[PDB]
Amino acid sequence: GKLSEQLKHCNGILKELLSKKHAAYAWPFYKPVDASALGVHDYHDIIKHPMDLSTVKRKMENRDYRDAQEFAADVRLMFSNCYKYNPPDHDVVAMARKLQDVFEFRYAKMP
Ligand SMILES: C=CC[C@@H](C(=O)OC(C)(C)C)[C@@H]1N=C(c2ccc(Cl)cc2)c2cc(OC)ccc2-n2c(C)nnc21
Ligand SMILES: C[C@H](O)COC[C@H](C)O
Ligand SMILES: [Cl-]
Repeated sequence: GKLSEQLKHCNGILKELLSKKHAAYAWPFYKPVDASALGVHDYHDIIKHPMDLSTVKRKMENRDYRDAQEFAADVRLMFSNCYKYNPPDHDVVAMARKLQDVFEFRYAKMP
């Protein structure tokens, strides 16, 4: 079935977040955190609800989101996990802030 008009706008935002023009700051958010691979053995004790853009994309393809609010809560959860785990001066936090600016300004243009 066809996404609602608001969910079409959300899918457009998601495609933009995954696109080459934002890759320089978006790439850490592309796939789930692999805590063992990165050596962050406390990650799952601190972050109880992991989220990333590939998971948001699978949920949109599977029609899991029933409205725009549910989609936005997942994208914001992904940024909040980054702000919770890392110190505020970390390089990856600066990248999160820049991608979140892209997201919030386009989300605000919702039909
Ligand atoms: C989860 C690990 C904490 C954080 C970190 O210190 O990672 C390292 C690898 C130990 C430096 C890590 N930094 C990064 C990170 C650190 C510096 C720069 Cl310039 C870019 C991303 C990170 C890297 C990844 O590579 C596949 C995946 C997820 C990353 N991420 C996210 C999302 N949130 N925090 C991070
Ligand atoms: C940088 C804050 O964590 C998120 O700011 C969003 C604003 C639209 O730039
Ligand atoms: Cl929210």
